[PDB]
Amino acid sequence: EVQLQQSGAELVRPGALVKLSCKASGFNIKDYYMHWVKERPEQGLEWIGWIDPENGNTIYDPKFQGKASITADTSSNTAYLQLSSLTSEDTAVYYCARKRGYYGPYFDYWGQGTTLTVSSKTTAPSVYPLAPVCGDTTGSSVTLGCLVKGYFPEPVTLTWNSGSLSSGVHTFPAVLQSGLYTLSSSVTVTSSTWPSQSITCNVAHPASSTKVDKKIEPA
Amino acid sequence: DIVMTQSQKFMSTSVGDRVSITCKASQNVGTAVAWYQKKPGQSPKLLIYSASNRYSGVPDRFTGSGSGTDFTLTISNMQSEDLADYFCQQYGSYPLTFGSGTKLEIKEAEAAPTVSIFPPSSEQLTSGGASVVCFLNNFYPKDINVKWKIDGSERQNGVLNSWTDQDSKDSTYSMSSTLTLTKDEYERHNSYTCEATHKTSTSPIVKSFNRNE
Amino acid sequence: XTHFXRCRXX
Amino acid sequence: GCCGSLADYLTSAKFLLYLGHSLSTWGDRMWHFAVSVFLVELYGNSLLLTAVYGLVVAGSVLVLGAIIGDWVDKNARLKVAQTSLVVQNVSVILCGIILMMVFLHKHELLTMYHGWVLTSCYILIITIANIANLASTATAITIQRDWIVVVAGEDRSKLANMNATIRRIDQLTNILAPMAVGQIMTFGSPVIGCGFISGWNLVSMCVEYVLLWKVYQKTPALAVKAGLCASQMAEPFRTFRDGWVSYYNQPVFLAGMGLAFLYMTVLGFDCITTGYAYTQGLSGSILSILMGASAITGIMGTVAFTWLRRKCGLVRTGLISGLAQLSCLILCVISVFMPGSPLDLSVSPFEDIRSRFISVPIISVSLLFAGVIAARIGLWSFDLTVTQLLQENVIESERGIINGVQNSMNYLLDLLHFIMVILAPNPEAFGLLVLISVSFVAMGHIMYFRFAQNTLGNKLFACGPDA
Ligand SMILES: CCCCCCCC/C=C\CCCCCCCC(=O)O[C@@H](COC(=O)CCCCCCCCCCCCCCC)COP(=O)([O-])OCC[N+](C)(C)C
Ligand SMILES: CCCCCCCC/C=C\CCCCCCCC(=O)O[C@@H](COC(=O)CCCCCCCCCCCCCCC)COP(=O)([O-])OCC[N+](C)(C)C
Repeated sequence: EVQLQQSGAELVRPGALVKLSCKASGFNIKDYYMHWVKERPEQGLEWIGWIDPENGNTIYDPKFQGKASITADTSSNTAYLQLSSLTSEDTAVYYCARKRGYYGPYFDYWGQGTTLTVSSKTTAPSVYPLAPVCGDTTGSSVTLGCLVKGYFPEPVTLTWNSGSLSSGVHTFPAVLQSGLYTLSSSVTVTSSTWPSQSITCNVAHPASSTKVDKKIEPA
Repeated sequence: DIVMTQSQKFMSTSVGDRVSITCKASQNVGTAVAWYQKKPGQSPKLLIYSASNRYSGVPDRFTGSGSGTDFTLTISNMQSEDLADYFCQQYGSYPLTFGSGTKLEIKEAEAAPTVSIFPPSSEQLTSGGASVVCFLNNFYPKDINVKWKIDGSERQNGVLNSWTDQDSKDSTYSMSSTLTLTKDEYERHNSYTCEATHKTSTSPIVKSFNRNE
Repeated sequence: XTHFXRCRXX
Repeated sequence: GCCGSLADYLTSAKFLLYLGHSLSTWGDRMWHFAVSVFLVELYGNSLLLTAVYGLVVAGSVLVLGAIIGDWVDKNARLKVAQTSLVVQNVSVILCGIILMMVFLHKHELLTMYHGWVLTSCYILIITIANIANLASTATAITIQRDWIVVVAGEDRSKLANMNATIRRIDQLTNILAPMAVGQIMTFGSPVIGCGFISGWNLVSMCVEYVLLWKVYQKTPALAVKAGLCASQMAEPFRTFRDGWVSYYNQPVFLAGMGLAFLYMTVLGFDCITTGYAYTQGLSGSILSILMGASAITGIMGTVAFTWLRRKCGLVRTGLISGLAQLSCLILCVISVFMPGSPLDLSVSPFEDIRSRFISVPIISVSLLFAGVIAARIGLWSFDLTVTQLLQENVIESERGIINGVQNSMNYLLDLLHFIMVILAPNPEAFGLLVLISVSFVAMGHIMYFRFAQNTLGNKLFACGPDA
């Protein structure tokens, strides 16, 4: 059973040093070449370089020639990738892969991947729910939305009307603005009971460990 | 170095038929092309190597073909377990390069958006912040045009649009557009409308909310 | 290298 | 420490593979020398039979080598190996029997009819020898490449040690076997020589069969194998074309290209070089000493390759070997424009348009021989590294076809060499030939250089790790 393990969930300030590890189980890295690959959000795969643990020779990509280093440890059967002078444009997912020869046909086994993010500050989420009911026309379709803005370097979890879960709730992907994160979730499965039955949305930020519940009211 | 490009980015298919993905190289690589498959939130896995051979435990519905500069991966009888990304990678010479990738999406009947406009919240206004949110709930085609007209003027500043992914149950798309402005800017206006245009109908759907109301 | 010949023969 | 460890070592796949290879090489070399001597003897000394033999061997090797590489790539392993062994051995036995029988009824058979059966007998001898050579080529490529790669497993040091040991065994057998067979020939009668060859080949057949079966039984990973009139003449053509175009498209094409280019030379211990030395009058004992020095330097080259591959890498080892061989060839080239060298452009190199065959300073020869010996050490290192590269960087489903096209290319470059020897046989015009050979060597290494630049970039000079 061949397995590769990587430490993950790394958050760093710009201009620092980061070290990532890839540990192999079920084989000896001395008999293979170890490659590192980067994947940026909504972008293609990029090759960084490879190392031969037997003697320590390393080949890099000219795009990463002066900012990435690769080392290996045979006794502990581990490979290390070191990055320096990080900038906000370096946030990505990094993969460790195994190759047979100089021109091996394929990467048979990969790693789970490690998420690296470069940020500047931390804060707590702010919720400003708003359900417009001014100038309503039809009460058979009620859509209520809650917007959370100013998240502080973390993913939030939003549950609209946790008492009565519905399949009509859709949460848009979060976006980055002014160094903070924003998101919005709208539920339109209220049908006609929304003007009478009370529905409350609860937003929880685990990094800030803050839970806020707001009940939508008519305008 | 060799630049490896795939023309199609989104490929809308239907269950049970056969699809073909094309990959073209800028040099005569020969036969050193491998095809990988990646699912969202996961790691890529080997599918085809040397453009012809399969890799052990792989279903026989995948076939590789081509040579020279053009290669093709063919899937016969697509199954719901095959909606993912596919990459072509060359190993003819260093440095190694990858393709852009290709999406797969199922077929559904065309639909039209259900627009909705929400006025700025009182709590947000009390904090000196104005936000206008417009939500399009369900619509099949991915492409849609959203225009925000403030005081009879299609402003093109301070607008952020986010589109969700394909729904599993309904196979429909949703979008959310937010316009951010200062409290003074929101106060000094009386007209605000959002217009949505899609292939479903020629006439765009416009929803407005007057400041006085 | 030469797979195929010697000739003119302690 | 001695009772158990030795017994365990002598019952391993590696040792049995070594023993089988040694027996096969011994038999092959003894047969080759016997055939050369006998064909030189029973027929009047002339270049016609030698030229026909060489041409037939070369052309058959090219075409049928591509074909048999394809055939090996599509069957089981034990079946192919056993088949090759039986074919080669039976060919050798029958050929030797016919040879001795003609050696017997020579004059009576010559007087019979109009002498039209001597040509038929020569045709039979040539054909059977060619068949045996083809079978030997097939078994060599399949055993070495496939079985060595599989047995070595995943370790890379073991593969290097196995290749080095195979090369050392080949060198020692090449030096030793002709001397012993010539001694047994001259101490007896041709009946002794032919009977000895036939009996030895038969016993070797039996023992090698048993050894191959034992090795196959010991290693369980050999059983598995991934990937598993008009038309009768069209199919071989399709296989030939597909194999050649597949070889051309491989990413290690240039390395095999350079290795093949390294094969056409006159700067090697061979009949031509020995003839030139005899023309210069260098006796026989000195020739034997020179052969011993050549063997020593070949062994030294294998050791150097192992050490360098352990230390620096694979590509850089090839670069170092090429540089060494080039420097030694430059030393050899210096010898031509020296006093005591019989070279002049006035005499036309071509003298036998349609006829053919159908004191002095001693510094020049000494410089030439020093050059060729050091060239030998460098060449052996380069051959070993290219062989390992080819073994390591080829898909299993095509290890046979690629290696067979490689053998075909190697023999081609050999054939051209033979041609020029026919064109300019004058002892005077030898020096010019030397230049040409050196030139070709240079080209090969230059071509290999390009391969390195395609896999190492600008970091072409760093043996150790970065600091
Ligand atoms: C008149 C003329 C008479 C001639 C007679 C004599 C004929 C002479 C002809 C041929 C013999 C050639 C000998 C080559 C020696 C190579 C040594 C070598 O590589 O070392 C190896 C050891 O290897 C061994 O221990 C031996 C392996 C080969 C055994 C061959 C026996 C042939 C016997 C039958 C002969 C048939 C012919 C019989 C004819 C009567 C080292 O390799 P390793 O151990 O894997 O390396 C790892 C260990 N390490 C890391 C510590 C290094
Ligand atoms: C006495 C000495 C004699 C020597 C003879 C010469 C050597 C002989 C050895 C070998 C030569 C023959 C090789 C096989 C055939 C090649 C052509 C081929 O397949 O073409 C195909 C396309 O081809 C392509 O699209 C690829 C481009 C050609 C690659 C060739 C690589 C050769 C490498 C080797 C480098 C060697 C370097 C050597 C340096 C010294 C199709 O061609 P076609 O036209 O459809 O074919 C049928 C013809 N017909 C249509 C008329 C029926």
